[PDB]
Formats: sequence, C-alpha cells, structure tokens
Amino acid sequence: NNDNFDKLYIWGVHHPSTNQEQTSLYVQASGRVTVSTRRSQQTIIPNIGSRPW
Amino acid sequence: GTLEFITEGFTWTGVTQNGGSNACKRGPGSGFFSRLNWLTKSGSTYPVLNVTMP
Ligand SMILES: *[C@@H]1O[C@H](CO)[C@@H](O[C@@H]2O[C@H](CO)[C@@H](O[C@@H]3O[C@H](CO)[C@@H](O)[C@H](OC4O[C@H](CO)[C@@H](O)[C@H](O)[C@@H]4O)[C@@H]3O)[C@H](O)[C@H]2NC(C)=O)[C@H](O)[C@H]1NC(C)=O
Repeated sequence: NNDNFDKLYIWGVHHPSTNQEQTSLYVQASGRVTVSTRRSQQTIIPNIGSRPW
Repeated sequence: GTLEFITEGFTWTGVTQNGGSNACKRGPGSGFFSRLNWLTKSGSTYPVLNVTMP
C-alpha cells in the first residue's frame, strides 16, 4: 500500500460439502488460507461437511 | 425462563449411542449428561454422520 489511504480487502474461503468436491476443485485433501499484514495475521482452515440446501 | 425440553428422534446410523463415564455416575452404574448423547464407534467404524431436523 503505497497510497495515502486505508485499503479494505474483502476475501473469503470455500467450504465444500464432500471430500470428492474438495479434491475436484483444490486437489489437496485439506485446504488452508492465510491473509496477513506486517502487524496482523489471520488463518482459516475450511471445514468439509453438509449444510442445508 | 424455562428448561422445557422436547425430545426429537435423531437417527444416528452406524454409531453406538448413550456412552457414559464414571465421572458422571447415574445410580449404581455409570452415565452421562441427561440431555446430551455420547456417540462413539460401532464395530470399527464411525461414519460421516449427516442428519437434519427442521
Ligand atoms: C446431508 O443431509 C442433507 C440434509 O437434508 C442432504 O441434503 C438434502 O438432499 C436433497 C437432495 O435432492 C435436497 O432436497 C431439496 O429440497 C427442496 C425443497 O422443495 C427442493 O426444491 C429440491 O428438489 C429437487 O430434488 C429432486 C431429487 O433429488 C429432483 O428430482 C427435483 O427435480 C428437484 O430438483 C431439493 O431436492 C437437498 O439437497 C437437501 N435438503 C436439505 C434440507 O438440506 C444431503 O444429501 C446430505 N449429505 C450427504 C453427503 O449425503
């Protein structure tokens, strides 16, 4: 951020319903997403399961 | 303002229900919390459970 203002970044992380779907899309059995700045840090590990339709 | 509990028939297939530990003894033998259900292995399987209740 070389600008003179705060930048807000919206991002997310996908939670598949089945392992089959997890592998179709991202190969690895279990994913992981880690977004970080010099002073903060944040890490989500997607959970696989059925939610309501 | 109430602990009015209503049981529903969840159907937990492929797992053994009603486990309890000697920490939580009910009467002579051993038991568990009354409104919770300790699901453990059956045979040597724990299926991926997937129930729903509208
Ligand atoms: C974990 O349990 C989940 C919870 O029920 C389960 O998902 C259910 O699966 C059925 C699959 O068809 C879906 O039901 C939908 O219901 C709405 C209500 O009106 C319908 O609009 C729609 O109807 C159709 O589906 C028919 C056949 O499957 C088809 O013939 C019709 O043409 C029409 O397309 C939906 O079916 C939901 O996916 C879902 N219900 C709920 C409440 O979540 C899920 O399978 C299970 N997970 C695993 C891994 O087995």
